Amino acid sequence: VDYNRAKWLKEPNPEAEELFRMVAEVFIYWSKSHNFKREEQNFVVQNEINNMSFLITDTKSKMSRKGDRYSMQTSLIVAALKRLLPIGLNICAPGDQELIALAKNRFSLKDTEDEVRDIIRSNIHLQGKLEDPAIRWQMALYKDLPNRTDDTSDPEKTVERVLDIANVLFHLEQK
Amino acid sequence: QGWTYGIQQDVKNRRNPRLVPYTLLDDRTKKSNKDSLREAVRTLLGYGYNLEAPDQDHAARAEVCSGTGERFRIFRAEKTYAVKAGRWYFEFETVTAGDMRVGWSRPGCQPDQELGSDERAFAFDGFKAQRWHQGNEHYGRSWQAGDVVGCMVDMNEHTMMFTLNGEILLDDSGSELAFKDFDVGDGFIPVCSLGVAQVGRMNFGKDVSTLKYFTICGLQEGYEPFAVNTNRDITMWLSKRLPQFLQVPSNHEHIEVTRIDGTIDSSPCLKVTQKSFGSQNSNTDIMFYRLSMPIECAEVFSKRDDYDFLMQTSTYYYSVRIFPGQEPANVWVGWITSDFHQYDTGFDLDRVRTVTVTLGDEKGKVHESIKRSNCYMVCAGESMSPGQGRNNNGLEIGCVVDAASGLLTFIANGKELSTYYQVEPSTKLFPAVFAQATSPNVFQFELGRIKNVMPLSAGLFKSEHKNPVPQCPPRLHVQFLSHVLWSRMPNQFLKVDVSRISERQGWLVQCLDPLQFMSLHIPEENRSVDILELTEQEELLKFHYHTLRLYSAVCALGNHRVAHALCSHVDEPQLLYAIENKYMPGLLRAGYYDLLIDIHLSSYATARLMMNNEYIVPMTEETKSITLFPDENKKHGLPGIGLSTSLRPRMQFSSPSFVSISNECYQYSPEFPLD
Amino acid sequence: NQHLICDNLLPGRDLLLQTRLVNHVSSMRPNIFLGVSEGSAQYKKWYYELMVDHTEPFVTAEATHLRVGWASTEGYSPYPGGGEEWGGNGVGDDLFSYGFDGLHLWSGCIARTVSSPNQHLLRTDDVISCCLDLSAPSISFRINGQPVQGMFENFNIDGLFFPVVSFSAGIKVRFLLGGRHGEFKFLPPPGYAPCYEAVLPKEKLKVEHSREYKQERTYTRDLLGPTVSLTQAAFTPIPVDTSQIVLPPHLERIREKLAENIHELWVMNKIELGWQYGPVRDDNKRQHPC
Amino acid sequence: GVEIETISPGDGRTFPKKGQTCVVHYTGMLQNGKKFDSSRDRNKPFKFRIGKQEVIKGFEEGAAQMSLGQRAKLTCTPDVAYGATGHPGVIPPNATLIFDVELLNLE
Ligand SMILES: Nc1ncnc2c1ncn2[C@@H]1O[C@H](COP(=O)(O)OP(=O)(O)OP(=O)(O)O)[C@@H](O)[C@H]1O
Repeated sequence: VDYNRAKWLKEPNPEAEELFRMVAEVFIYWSKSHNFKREEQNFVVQNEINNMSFLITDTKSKMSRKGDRYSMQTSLIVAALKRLLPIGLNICAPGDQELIALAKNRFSLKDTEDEVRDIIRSNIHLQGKLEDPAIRWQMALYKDLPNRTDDTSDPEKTVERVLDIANVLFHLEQK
Repeated sequence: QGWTYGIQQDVKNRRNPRLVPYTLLDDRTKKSNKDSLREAVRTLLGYGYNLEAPDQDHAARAEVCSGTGERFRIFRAEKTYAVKAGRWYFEFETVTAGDMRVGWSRPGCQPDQELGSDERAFAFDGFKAQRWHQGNEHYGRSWQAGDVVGCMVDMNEHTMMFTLNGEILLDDSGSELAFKDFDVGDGFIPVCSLGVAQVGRMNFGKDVSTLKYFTICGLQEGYEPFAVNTNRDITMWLSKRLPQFLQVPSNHEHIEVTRIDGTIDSSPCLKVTQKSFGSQNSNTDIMFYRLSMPIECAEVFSKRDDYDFLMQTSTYYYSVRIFPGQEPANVWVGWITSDFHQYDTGFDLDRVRTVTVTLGDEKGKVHESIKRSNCYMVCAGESMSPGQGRNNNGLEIGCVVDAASGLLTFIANGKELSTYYQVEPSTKLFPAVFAQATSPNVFQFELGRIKNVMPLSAGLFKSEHKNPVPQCPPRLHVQFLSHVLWSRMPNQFLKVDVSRISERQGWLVQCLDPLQFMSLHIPEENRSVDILELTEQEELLKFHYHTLRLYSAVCALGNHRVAHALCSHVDEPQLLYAIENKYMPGLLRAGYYDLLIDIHLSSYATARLMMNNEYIVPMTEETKSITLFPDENKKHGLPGIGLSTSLRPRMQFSSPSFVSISNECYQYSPEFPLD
Repeated sequence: NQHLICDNLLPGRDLLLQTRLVNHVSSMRPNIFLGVSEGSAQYKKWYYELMVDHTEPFVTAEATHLRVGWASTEGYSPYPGGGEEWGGNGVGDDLFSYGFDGLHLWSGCIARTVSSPNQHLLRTDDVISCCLDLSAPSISFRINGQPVQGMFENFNIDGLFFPVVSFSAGIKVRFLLGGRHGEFKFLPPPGYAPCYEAVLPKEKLKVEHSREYKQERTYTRDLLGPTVSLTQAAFTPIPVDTSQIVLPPHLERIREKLAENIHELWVMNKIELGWQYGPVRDDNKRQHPC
Repeated sequence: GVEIETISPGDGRTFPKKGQTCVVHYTGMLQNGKKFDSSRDRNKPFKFRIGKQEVIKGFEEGAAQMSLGQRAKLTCTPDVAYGATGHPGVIPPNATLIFDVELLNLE
């Protein structure tokens, strides 16, 4: 992905984009099961994983005691989520940014993802102000993408994906 | 033999192109000599003598070949653009690769200090891949030529981030935060420091499309370009190359100035002491001091004590007492002009800037020669000359200036020194001392007087022009040459077109579009700055605003004579420039708007507002033609538009001219272009 | 009170800050650096011309600024020394520059009126000849081929000199540096070399801004740090001394063989590439009696 | 009394006659170089009639000695200027005046 993220960003690839949702599903499973941390501390000692051989090796390809020397940031799952969030974020629109915003807001309010779906579907009709210079220059910079509009994007499945990514960010940053 | 270098070879003038450094020499002669050289060295090797090199060395010259006083230049945004909240982004393109730093600086950041060497700035240095804030750590990687560094600040969460070509830089750990925590303070502004032979560019994102990696990293994280919500170019400030004289700060690390009152048996003294002497990092470099007010020579030169002589004389005196323990050879005493800006570690009296203007008659026959300089000083060491006991008294060098004749003389100890100077009329001379500290007590300005010579305070102050008693008013103080100053880069430059018309016609330089700036002149210091520089000089801004308020007050309520007088000091081009300029400070803008209104419009505006509530409508056919509604459709017309016939005060103005002697122009307000 | 305060404060112009509109002044110089030093290969006398195609005496209410002359640097630095870089000041407004404005010689921000046949300020179709002699420090001017009865001398020569013109808006001027960069309208004084001869062989002659910053876009403006001193401006050849060193005898009687071998090298070389005997000395005939 | 130096030559032939009006552009400076008056600042040429004590007589005689179309610098001593009393609020006592005067027209 680090070799081909720029190709996927300059030219969006919907077929390759599904990987973002897929690894996000992997991440929510990582959130679900608490046993990964203990078994991973065991797996790292049993078979020697330092994540450094992947952390400091990727720079050449991209051409751009134990307790103290050992950290968890080299984990493959979290590395993958950092390296794969931007493609999904680029799938997300500046208009969809507000949708993600109130999805994260309701996640913080601890409303279940089932209830927020209908609420967001109803609030879709209430579009934002259009003449304001800020939002006007965001879609001025966003209009380069031909078929990334909400008119072509299916409403309900994109709303469900917005709730999913809002939960992803919710857990990742503030839990 | 006498030959010199020339672009073309000439036997008669002994010019050749080969007299160039071997690095720049052409290959043809180079290889012509090198073939025989190679044959000779190979023959040496062949005949049985083997030659080995002495050694191979790997040393760096540090490319510090620039001026010794300038190792780097700091370019920053204006202080008024400090951000105290929100998310901000800007870019720094590195045309070259070298000793360059980029980041956010506090408004108090000093231009003569490295970025991040103190607490006043947070910087990233890609030359050594480091982060700089009150110390040095390791952060990120090293850029190359053409790399763009995106700097992000989040003042809500108190974080800073740096990206190289869109990739987030990392510290020793995996943290993306360049600086985890910091107080808001007065805010932060974009800043960069460029070293010797380094070229950069800072983009504030006024045109978002011009940003390179903002979309890759910064568009979607909530970071705003630093100039997105601006309709005007961000003013640039940068380190001042030319040092200027300014009052010694009370918190200076090295210099302390003590004001000594003048008793009946003594004279006022301004003593300079090196408070840091005898300790770590004591400043042993020569330092240049001067008095804040100059002595001005006469405009035209004529071709115990006596009170009448003192009253009729134009000769002023001061003295400098080099204390015991300070070597006289390291102290220079004399006068300087406002043109002196030469800060050099090694100062000698033979290296001062000088010129001679020679004017002659039609066929040669030089009839006058004028020596012009900015440093008329003598050396205390050569004033001492034979080695003295150095304990009898402090070495008291007395400087005497005759303004009526422009003569500068010196007294070593009751004896007139051989060195003397002659200055051109209207010259302003600042009493100056150049000293290298070899003791905690360096010297003191003694402002007394000697027989038949008027005190210095008299020539300094017009009020005390006839007061033989020496005085040291608070305006007079000690200033020192320093580099802690900023320069304001103009927002617009002259559009100059340079081209090569042809071989015969030479090089064409053309300039047609006028450009003007509004200059503020400091009378005592004899220096002029741009009035737009007052955005960062608070005391001058406040004093000038109150001066404009006084200008309004003196002509308030129909003082036409005072308004005419004020038209000499603030003319209508100045008023128009002040009201139209967009970068002018708000206080000065309001003051100048009020000044314009009070000088040129207030009287007639008040007269009309006074006849406002009275309606004397004469009867004419014009009055008869007036109707309530413009047409049958009874809709109100635009207010003010229409035919009004009511009597109103006459509008009359007088031309402000100071060559006329009519005295009748003092009625009515001065004219102004109303259209 | 109003009259008293006005009459006792305003006319002095010595306490309150003074305001005035000043025309912006810009300077142009060729990329030429002239210096004099012991052991240097630089010529000492130089000459150039500036000819004014057009000028407007009053573009604004302030008089048009136009001065021409020579400016020095602050100790081998490429920067024009001792002057501001934004505007307002031109040639002769500091002690590092020496200018002429058609009526006055300007130096140290001080002007001296100078005599000339039919004195007038610089105007259209005026040819100015500037001469700089560094052997005896002297700067001289000639207006329209007529001598100007004023002269600069005994100035500091520890820096590098260059032609310079300072101006406000409303001019068209043309540098004539001789040769292929503008033919001189007048014959230079004897012993004075045209300014185009000072170009180093690798570089190309140009006329550019005296200061680093000009009118450009904000994001396209190049910010420059300090610049290295021009050591190449003065070429002083100092070789490694050979008087203190001693030739050993073995190196000497092998030097005999080396000298004979290299002499053979040159002679056989001139056989294969075509030298021969020549009765008369000529460069074109390419023959040597060696 | 007045000291005149030509900046730009005029026709050299037409001079202000008696009972005529001189239309000029003048910029007034004090001897220290500070500007106090300028008609070019106001964008309105200054018109004055010869011999009717309408201006300071130093300026009067200087413009009289001027020629048509000529530009000149005029130095006026206080005796031919405001003198010891001066001009209140503008010209200090005993001030020598320097004028840049261009004689535009004679009407
Ligand atoms: N006969 C020759 N054949 C080929 N090249 C020659 C001949 N004579 C001189 N040259 C070349 O022409 C130049 C003239 O140098 P020359 O040998 O006369 O010695 P010189 O008088 O010491 O001068 P220089 O110091 O320039 O070498 C040198 O570059 C030399 O190599």
